[PDB]
Amino acid sequence: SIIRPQLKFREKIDNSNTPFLPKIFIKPNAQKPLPQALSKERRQDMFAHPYQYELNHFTPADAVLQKPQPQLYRPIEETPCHFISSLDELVELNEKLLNCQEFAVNLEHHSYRSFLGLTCLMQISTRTEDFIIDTLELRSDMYILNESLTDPAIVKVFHGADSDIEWLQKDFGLYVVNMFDTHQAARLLNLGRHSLDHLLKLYCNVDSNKQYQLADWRIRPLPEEMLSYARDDTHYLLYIYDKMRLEMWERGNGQPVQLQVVWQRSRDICLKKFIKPIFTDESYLELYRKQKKHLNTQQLTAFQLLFAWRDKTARREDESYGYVLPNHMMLKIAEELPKEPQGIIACCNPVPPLVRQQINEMHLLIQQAREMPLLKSEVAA
Ligand SMILES: [Mg+2]
Ligand SMILES: [Y+3]
Repeated sequence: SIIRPQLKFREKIDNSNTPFLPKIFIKPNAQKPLPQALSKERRQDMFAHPYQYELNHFTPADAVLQKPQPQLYRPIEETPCHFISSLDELVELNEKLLNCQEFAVNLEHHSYRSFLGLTCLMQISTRTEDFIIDTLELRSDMYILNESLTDPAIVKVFHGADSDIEWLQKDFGLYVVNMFDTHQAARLLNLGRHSLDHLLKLYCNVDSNKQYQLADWRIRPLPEEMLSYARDDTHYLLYIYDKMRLEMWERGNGQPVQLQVVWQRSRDICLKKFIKPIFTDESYLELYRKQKKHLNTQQLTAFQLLFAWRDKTARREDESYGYVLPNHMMLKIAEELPKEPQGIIACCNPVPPLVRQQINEMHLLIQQAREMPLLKSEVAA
């Protein structure tokens, strides 16, 4: 099996019901100083977006708003691939990046065995090279990339950056200033589809594999197939960035009007803030109470207790709700109200390890449920 990478982390991941406190402690490329409260030394708002001002007052430079001369992507077999997993190498990559006019970025994430989710890999492409950054190994040093990610002079290209922005801050306190989302461009041009696959075919006649879109990216070592899959998400992003700007340029008859909307739309995505998830048992009964609420006092109580048991276990063990106890099972167990512990198991096909490990604790809960008084209209009906 794969050993949880969280165990080798320097700082225990916090997924309590406390609001999210940005991890950034140093603010490169700043215009508005970082609140003293966030300084590494002490460890004017605080839960506010660290680059709120910089982004609000951000606009792309005229250099990028002019007629684009699309630079073809470098042949894949002629492009060097670098694996970065040490501060030294990360620090050197940031230097190269600080001399680029633009570069591409993408993140591989994992959520099945993690409560909040975990960024596992970060891919970056320049006009000449592809980089694969191991963000499990470099989790605590990733903040350094802020120097180039929040450098308004450099354009960061993403394809559909909504999640990446939230992951970048939630995991490494990283933020982005001056971004161009090709996904946003594709929408603004009203293209057939808006996915990266379409853009890769439409612009580079490249076929995209997807065997790994849902793979387990915590795996180490990462097999060549997965590295190839990972570099393909950024290897062609810069060219597409150019070709899409040419299109907006040719549709604007020669005006940077459609270009600026993309930069504007994209900067709004960079202003999105991460917010810890908050689930309630009320919601997990919408599709249920709206079809057949057979749930009596005893059953509803069992569901409440189980819902709570799952939330606490998931947070404590840093696992996703699905790993701990998927809904359909939690709901079935609440329906059957199994008298014996083995009866709870009979409802799990298969049986999730944490449900077997905590079977007695769960049993005592269902037992409480079975002791609840039934209303008159429930004993008879
Ligand atoms: Mg992506
Ligand atoms: Y409730």
